[PDB]
Amino acid sequence: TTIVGVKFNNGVVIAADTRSTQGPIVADKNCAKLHRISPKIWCAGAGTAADTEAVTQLIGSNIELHSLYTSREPRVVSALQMLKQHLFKYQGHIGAYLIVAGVDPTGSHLFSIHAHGSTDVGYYLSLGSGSLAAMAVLESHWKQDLTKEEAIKLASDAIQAGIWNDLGSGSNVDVCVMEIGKDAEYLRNYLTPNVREEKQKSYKFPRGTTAVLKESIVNICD
Amino acid sequence: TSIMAVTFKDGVILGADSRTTTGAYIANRVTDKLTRVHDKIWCCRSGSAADTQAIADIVQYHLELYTSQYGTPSTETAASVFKELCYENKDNLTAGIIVAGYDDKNKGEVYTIPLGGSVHKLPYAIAGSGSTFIYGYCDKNFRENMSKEETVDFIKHSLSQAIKWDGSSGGVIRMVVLTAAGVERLIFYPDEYEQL
Amino acid sequence: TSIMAVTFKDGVILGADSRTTTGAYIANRVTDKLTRVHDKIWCCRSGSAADTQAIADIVQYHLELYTSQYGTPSTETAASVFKELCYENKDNLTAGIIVAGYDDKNKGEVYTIPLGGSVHKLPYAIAGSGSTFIYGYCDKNFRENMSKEETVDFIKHSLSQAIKWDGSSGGVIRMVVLTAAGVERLIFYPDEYEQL
Amino acid sequence: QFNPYGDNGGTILGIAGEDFAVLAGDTRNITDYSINSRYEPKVFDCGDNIVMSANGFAADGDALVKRFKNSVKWYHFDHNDKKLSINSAARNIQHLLYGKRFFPYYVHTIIAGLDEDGKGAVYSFDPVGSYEREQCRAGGAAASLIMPFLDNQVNFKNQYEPGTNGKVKKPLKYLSVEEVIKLVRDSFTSATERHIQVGDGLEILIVTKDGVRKEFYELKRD
Amino acid sequence: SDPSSINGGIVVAMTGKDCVAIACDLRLGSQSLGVSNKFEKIFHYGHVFLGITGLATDVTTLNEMFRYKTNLYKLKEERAIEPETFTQLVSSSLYERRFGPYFVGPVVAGINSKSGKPFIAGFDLIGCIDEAKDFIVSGTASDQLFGMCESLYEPNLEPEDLFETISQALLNAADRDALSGWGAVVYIIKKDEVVKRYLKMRQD
Amino acid sequence: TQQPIVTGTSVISMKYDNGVIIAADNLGSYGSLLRFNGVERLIPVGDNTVVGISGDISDMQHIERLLKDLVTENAYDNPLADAEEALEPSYIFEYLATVMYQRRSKMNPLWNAIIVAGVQSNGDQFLRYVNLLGVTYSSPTLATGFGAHMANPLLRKVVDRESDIPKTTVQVAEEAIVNAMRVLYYRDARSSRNFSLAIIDKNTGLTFKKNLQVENMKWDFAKDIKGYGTQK
Amino acid sequence: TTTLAFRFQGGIIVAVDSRATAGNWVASQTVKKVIEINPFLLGTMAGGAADCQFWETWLGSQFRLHELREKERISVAAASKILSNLVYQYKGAGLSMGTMICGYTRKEGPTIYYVDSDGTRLKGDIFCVGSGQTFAYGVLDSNYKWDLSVEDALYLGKRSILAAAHRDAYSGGSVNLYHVTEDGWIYHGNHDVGELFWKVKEEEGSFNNVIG
Amino acid sequence: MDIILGIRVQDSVILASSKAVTRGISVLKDSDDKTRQLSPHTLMSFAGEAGDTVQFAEYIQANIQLYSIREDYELSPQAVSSFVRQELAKSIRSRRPYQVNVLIGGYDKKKNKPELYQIDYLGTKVELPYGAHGYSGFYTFSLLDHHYRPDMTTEEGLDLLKLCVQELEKRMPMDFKGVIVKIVDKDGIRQVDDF
Amino acid sequence: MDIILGIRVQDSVILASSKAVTRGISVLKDSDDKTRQLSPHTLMSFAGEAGDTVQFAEYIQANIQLYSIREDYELSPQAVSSFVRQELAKSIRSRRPYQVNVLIGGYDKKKNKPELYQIDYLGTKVELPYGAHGYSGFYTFSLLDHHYRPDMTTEEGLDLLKLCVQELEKRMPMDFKGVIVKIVDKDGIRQVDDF
Ligand SMILES: *[C@@](C)(CO)[C@](*)(O)[C@H](Cc1ccccc1)NC(=O)[C@H](Cc1ccc(OC)cc1)NC(=O)[C@H](C)NC(=O)CN1CCOCC1
Ligand SMILES: *[C@@](C)(CO)[C@](*)(O)[C@H](Cc1ccccc1)NC(=O)[C@H](Cc1ccc(OC)cc1)NC(=O)[C@H](C)NC(=O)CN1CCOCC1
Ligand SMILES: *[C@@](C)(CO)[C@](*)(O)[C@H](Cc1ccccc1)NC(=O)[C@H](Cc1ccc(OC)cc1)NC(=O)[C@H](C)NC(=O)CN1CCOCC1
Ligand SMILES: *[C@@](C)(CO)[C@](*)(O)[C@H](Cc1ccccc1)NC(=O)[C@H](Cc1ccc(OC)cc1)NC(=O)[C@H](C)NC(=O)CN1CCOCC1
Ligand SMILES: [Mg+2]
Ligand SMILES: [Mg+2]
Ligand SMILES: [Mg+2]
Ligand SMILES: [Mg+2]
Ligand SMILES: [Mg+2]
Repeated sequence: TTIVGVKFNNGVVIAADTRSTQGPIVADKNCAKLHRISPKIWCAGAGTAADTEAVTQLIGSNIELHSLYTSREPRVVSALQMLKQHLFKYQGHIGAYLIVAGVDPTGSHLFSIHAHGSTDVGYYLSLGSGSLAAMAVLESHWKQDLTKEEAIKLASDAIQAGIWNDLGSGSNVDVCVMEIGKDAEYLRNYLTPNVREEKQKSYKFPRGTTAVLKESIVNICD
Repeated sequence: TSIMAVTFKDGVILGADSRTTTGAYIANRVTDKLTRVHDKIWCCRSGSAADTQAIADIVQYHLELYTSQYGTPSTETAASVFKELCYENKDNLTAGIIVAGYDDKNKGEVYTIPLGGSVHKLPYAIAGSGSTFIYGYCDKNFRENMSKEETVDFIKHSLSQAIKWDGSSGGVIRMVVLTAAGVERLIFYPDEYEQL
Repeated sequence: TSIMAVTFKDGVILGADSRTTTGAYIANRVTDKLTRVHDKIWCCRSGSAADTQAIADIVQYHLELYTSQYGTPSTETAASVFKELCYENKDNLTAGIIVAGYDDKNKGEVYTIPLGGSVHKLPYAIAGSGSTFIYGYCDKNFRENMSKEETVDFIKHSLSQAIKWDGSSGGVIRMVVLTAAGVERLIFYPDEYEQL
Repeated sequence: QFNPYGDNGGTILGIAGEDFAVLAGDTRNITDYSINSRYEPKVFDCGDNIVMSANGFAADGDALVKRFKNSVKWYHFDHNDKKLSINSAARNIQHLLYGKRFFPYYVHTIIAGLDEDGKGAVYSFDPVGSYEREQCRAGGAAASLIMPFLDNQVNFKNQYEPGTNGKVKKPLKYLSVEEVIKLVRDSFTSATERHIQVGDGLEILIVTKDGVRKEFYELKRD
Repeated sequence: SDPSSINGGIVVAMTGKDCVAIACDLRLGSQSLGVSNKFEKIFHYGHVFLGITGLATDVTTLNEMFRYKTNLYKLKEERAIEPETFTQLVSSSLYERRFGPYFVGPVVAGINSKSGKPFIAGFDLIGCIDEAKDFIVSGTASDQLFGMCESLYEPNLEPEDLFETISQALLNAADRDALSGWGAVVYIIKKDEVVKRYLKMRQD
Repeated sequence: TQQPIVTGTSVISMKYDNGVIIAADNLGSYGSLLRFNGVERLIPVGDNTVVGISGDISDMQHIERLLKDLVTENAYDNPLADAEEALEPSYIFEYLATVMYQRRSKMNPLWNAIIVAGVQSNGDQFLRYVNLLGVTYSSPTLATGFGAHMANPLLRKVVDRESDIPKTTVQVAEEAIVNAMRVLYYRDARSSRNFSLAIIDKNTGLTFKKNLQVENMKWDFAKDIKGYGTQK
Repeated sequence: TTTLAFRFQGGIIVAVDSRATAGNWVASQTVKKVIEINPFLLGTMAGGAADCQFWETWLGSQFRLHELREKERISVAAASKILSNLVYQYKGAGLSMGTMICGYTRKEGPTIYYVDSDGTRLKGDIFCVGSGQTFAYGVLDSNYKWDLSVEDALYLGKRSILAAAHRDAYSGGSVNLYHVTEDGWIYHGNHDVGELFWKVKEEEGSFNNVIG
Repeated sequence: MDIILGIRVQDSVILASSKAVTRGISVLKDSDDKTRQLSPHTLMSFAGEAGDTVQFAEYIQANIQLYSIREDYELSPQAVSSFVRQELAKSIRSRRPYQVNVLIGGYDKKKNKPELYQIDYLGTKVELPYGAHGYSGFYTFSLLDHHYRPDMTTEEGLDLLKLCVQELEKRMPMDFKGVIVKIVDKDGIRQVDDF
Repeated sequence: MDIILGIRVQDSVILASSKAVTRGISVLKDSDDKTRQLSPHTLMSFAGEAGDTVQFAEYIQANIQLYSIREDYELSPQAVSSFVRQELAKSIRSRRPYQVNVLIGGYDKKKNKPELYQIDYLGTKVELPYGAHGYSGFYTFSLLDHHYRPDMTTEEGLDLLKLCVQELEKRMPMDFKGVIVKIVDKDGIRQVDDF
């Protein structure tokens, strides 16, 4: 993975690539690393894939119950607190590296969490194997008082740096914009700069090519 | 890390760099290592970020609950709660914490808590990887009952050297001033302190 | 060990403590770590006593043979011979040597040779286990073209702090002054330097 | 402790026709999760209509190719400018590799060219010198992906004649240079999709009686 | 002593035009020793199909577990479980054993009875869902399968054509793996008919 | 079998329309201790080649002596030592590459990563890498250590392939290099602010710049960042 | 690998598989594991592949030098001992070779020698060598008689490799048959297991464990 | 422990199990019966770690006998094998697993069919025409692949079994002191005394 | 390799050596002769590491045969044993030692006495009335302590030897495929074909 988070004028934006690996093999060419904790609190995840998904769902579930209990919209710091205490308790064995962002009644927020349970605060952040390629772009082009369109550009550019230069990242760019006073817009496959070229040949086999020993109808009904 | 806390005439000042490392990579160059556990009781964190964070949060919780029942806790009390956590969980923790606070009776106080979980009350304390390089400097230059401006310079010059020699230290120099007047946050950028 | 060498207006001065340890036991409290490889080329020895001793003896032999054929060797030449031995046998040696000498053309010079066997020509150099504690102090206090009395104080104050914090350093502070005038040995006892 | 070996990734592929032979290889060079070069050729013309590639640890690969090129040079000096036949080259390479049996060249080697009857020839080696002539061989990181596809499309494995009740096999026939290049291009694009160490560019060296021709094609750079 | 490569085996799944296919080999061995040539790795609960590769004891255990769970589901819900829902159940159940996992590589396949949409999905041993439009692969010859599928596959294949593609993908991949092969089975799945074919392959 | 003691960090470089640029900071680290600050890690050979070295400094100094000796040996019985038979970048590289691979094969490596930048006699840009393993490669941009992870992504935005080289001027190319050096100072814990930069142009020749500093740094946003989560 | 060779009434049968492995990766299905040293000598290959290929080729060069120097074809005993003394010099270095030197001479008659990389050298009538040797032994031993015909002996050797090719995961591809007589070795063809298995299953009625 | 074989023929299941019990350089016993009757028409042979084998076999035996008394009914071989598999499947993730491999030979009275199940210590179950555990299989499987036919009689099965024992006695390194052979059919379980 | 025995009686030395050659789970040969004739009245049996055994035995054989030709004279068993011991004593401190244990049975023609020497791979020599190498000794020594008498005949020695082989076949874990027996006396060396 490559994941980023960027703060702007009236909110925060996060982005991610869509490659999943098992050793040197690409397991998923278009996986979703942007996770919804609550309607306006989203999470970008790097590390052990199942851990990032499981920990984000558990906290997301408890956040919903908390929101219903308190009759309030959930806060980012609550998600942050619950995530870090959970991760700390497991002493790093739950390998989730998360960028937590969102808008709530307090304002807009951007945090990162490490597997061992340490949290950071920042205006721009990057995690994952391609975080160095991304951070290089962020350090070069980030400035105070970014607009919405500028932040999306900067965030996607940082992900692209990971896509092209990091072998642990590739395929597409997912984005999620969380602006204050508006609905969060999840931009699935915001960029798709890795479309597979037309194949040279069709490998459609002549019918009957495969040798068969037996046939039978399978019963799926009661 | 390079961190320190220094008592002076009007109270106490905490100081710290802003570098967080994962190996030789700087994960955060603008870190805030000075953390509030009570209105006028703060601590400097060195060692494992996750461990010191989890401890500081528990202490903040304990002191908030202490305040609800028995009123404002002493700086010694805060240090005792830190010690209790660090000592009893010494096998699972990597945390070097300096506790600093301002009472009106006791004025400025500094307690240092190394890896083992022992407590040491001192006039001033230094800690973290970068502190090794400034033992000589700090011992020769520290004086009791300094002024605010003198103590700020002492910390600025000290951490400047610690940063200069320690690769695990850098960024900005954050400081927190604890006096009867209140709480004051200070920051100092490379362009200033590097050329001291 | 705590050792250092400092160039100044009239030449160069070498400095060292006198403690030799085998674990936490002090095998020799009056050690002479400043050793002559030529009339006005000396070195400070840190690391393995046996290794640095064997090296110094070989260098002394080489420079004596150099002198017989080509006259007085330069300080750079002496450092090169040390380097050659330290670099080529890096896998089997634990030797941190500071080379200091006085030419009439080049005046005072200091070369430091760390573990790897690299050479570094510097205005002044510090080395040994106790040197870590005085990087901050020495950087803030060193000035070029100091006088003899200023350089002696600089070394005395520096090694005093190194000794105070490093358990592997102690005893007396030995110094060797290298100038056009000649060679002067100085000694300073605990009762003086401890209370600086 | 010092580890004298490394893995520079990439993958190679050799196919033999009736009167020609191709040796293809991607131009990407890597260490761990970083890209070193997007165009670093590892398929070389060695003279006497022999093309060669040694894929794996590039330092050992370059050393081997360098030594073989030199072996061809001294063969001319010592034997009156006689042409080194592909079979003789193969045996020579075995001795080069086995010479370092107890401190091996970490490479999978493939050579291609024409045999003494003018027919296409591909030879392939293990790291310590065992070799075999074949119509078909993939080597390197993505060998496991490409090789079974070649078994199917070049040697028509598991393909039977339609309507013959899996009794008559699809007959073996030589492929045209146009058909072979189609398979090479599809093999590498497929490998690029699913293997992180494969991509950037494809360079093919074609060997006929007229000489050694080259062709280059872009591959995905993520 | 690597649980995922003691017994051996492979599973592959593909989508077509208004249809899905799932296939598996029949081998069960103990490292080099081939023991059984009848060990099927594809099961089904209603119209939802599940293939499982990896350690054979866990393959059997999980089948029995998901039969258990889908039976209780049907009794309480009064309807058959759908592929999208079953996929979530598999993920939950695997992640429940996070620090003592079943050493398996499951693959869900089936057609949603309400929408009619073809659906396939894959998992790692710990529950991470891998959804795909085109194909899913699993087992000791997964590398081989990836190479075959990525080249041979094209979208919107008819059931009869799709059968040829998936069969050739499995067969040629299995023949490059020592621990896979020894027979094969292919399921072709349409909206309301399912054909099961045993393939003739080399027996070494 | 070695372990590196005194070390130097990233060396970065790239090609432009008329030549090549290379840069490296002036630090000699001793583990986490930033021990030596006056270390020159760019070493010119003649007036047409610059060798940039990272890794062990004792081994770097050995390589300096080898290159110094190579110039002396090339001059012997060579009337065209400053003309047609001068040392080319390609000659200097191939020599080092041979040494590096021989030393790794004897299990006693020179613990370095090396980039040879220069311009050939026919005007062609030369830029190639070699390290302790004897691995070699060439690219429009090259970098060692942290530079590979952080500099290359930035330099590749300027020159992404071969066809981008004629389109890249020396002004644009140097600006990218200086920017990359700043990013490395932000993020590499064994880097320093002071650095050296070298340009080898086919027209203007070798320009060696010493005592450069990273500048125009963004630190102001740090004052707003309070705590790690819930601190106000 | 599975390789065998056995002595009988009509000379020597030699049979080998053709699979090469790199762990669980099938590296080849078409490898030649019999080397024809001379018209009267054969060598089988099992174990490390370069080791076998290199040293048994080297072996043929030594035997060519013997007949040039001595004006006489080398004996099977002397041939097998050159190899056993060679690998013994390398003992401990990690060579992996399971070999069978099979041939005919006037003084010896039909002879088989087992030689391995441990330095073990054994004369014998029956041997099976390789990862699937036990599977070959099972079929070969239970059907072996000295009085087998050339036709039956050829088939038993073929059938024994097939048995191992089936059960052993590190054996397969095809069967290479040889027959050694007083007139020299005779090649009896390459037999792909892809077709041979089903042909044998149908005609023999065996392999009832498999789904027909 | 070491050698246990199983062969399913037309009308019966035949189990052969070695008699040797060795510890160190001493054969302590040469007449050991490595089997337990679980029910009148179900027999289980076993091999593996010392102590574990018998302890596991008798534990299963007690459970099946308990079931029989409770329901006044005999469990099918398939049902017993599934119970055994689950117990081993539990065991493998225990603190100390049972290191026992088993063969279950049974005659299903409802189906009138013999059934042979091979289950290893991991809980890996397979129904087979012939089976073996340990190093035995490396010889017997290929042998049976050649000589086995599905429609064989019990007498033909015993000759087929003699062929296996002969091969093992010829090529196995250890002296396993022959085998105890038992037949499971419609009439129940009986032991062949002269083998 | 594994089992080699030796018994010295009144007028002869009898050596018994196992016929099995095993590697892995396969008995590769069951008719192996683990001995070499060093001279007409001296026989050496051997056991140990594969390859080393034969290589060492034949090396000694060549040296003794060379001595015989040079001097036209047969070395005494004592002299041969001392030569063998020294070679092994050199070997143990080599880069790669011979891991071979030997028994040397010989008839001294000058003394008219049989002699048995036991020498291990370290070069530890002892003259004995009866000897064994490997695990065999753990059974045979106590057996011979009881049944051996110094004045026995060759036939009595063979019966005493049969008693050892029977015990080993009963209690040893591995199948060693019987033994080849050879007798050394005043008339030289001969093999017993029916044992
Ligand atoms: C990039 C691709 C890392 O290379 C990302 O971090 C990515 C994050 C991600 C998040 C959500 C959904 C998909 C992907 N992570 C992976 O793709 C991850 C890489 C990884 C493998 C092993 C790890 O620990 C040793 C850590 C990270 N891949 C996986 O998690 C895959 C699907 N699963 C496995 O490889 C099996 N794991 C199970 C956990 O134990 C280790 C092996
Ligand atoms: C300086 C950098 C070095 O001691 C400081 O102590 C600094 C203190 C700090 C940092 C952030 C916030 C408050 C205070 N410590 C770190 O930056 C710390 C370095 C460290 C890591 C592990 C240690 O032993 C357990 C001790 C010190 N950095 C981290 O904790 C970072 C965020 N995480 C990692 O490096 C990953 N670790 C996790 C623990 O296990 C090893 C891998
Ligand atoms: C201070 C004490 C620590 O570095 C100095 O470097 C001092 C320098 C010195 C001492 C005497 C004369 C001239 C200079 N060094 C020592 O006192 C040295 C400590 C040391 C031991 C081993 C080392 O690594 C090889 C590095 C430093 N003391 C000794 O060498 C004493 C005499 N011997 C031992 O401690 C026995 N050693 C021998 C080497 O192997 C380990 C056990
Ligand atoms: C069957 C397949 C079991 O392997 C046979 O033994 C077969 C025999 C054979 C003979 C001639 C030509 C081809 C095949 N052996 C192999 O296929 C052999 C198995 C093997 C691998 C490694 C070994 O370690 C010493 C021993 C045996 N496979 C190979 O040799 C493969 C092709 N090559 C490598 O594994 C390369 N290795 C060899 C050892 O040195 C490091 C590189
Ligand atoms: Mg902890
Ligand atoms: Mg710093
Ligand atoms: Mg790719
Ligand atoms: Mg297969
Ligand atoms: Mg097989």
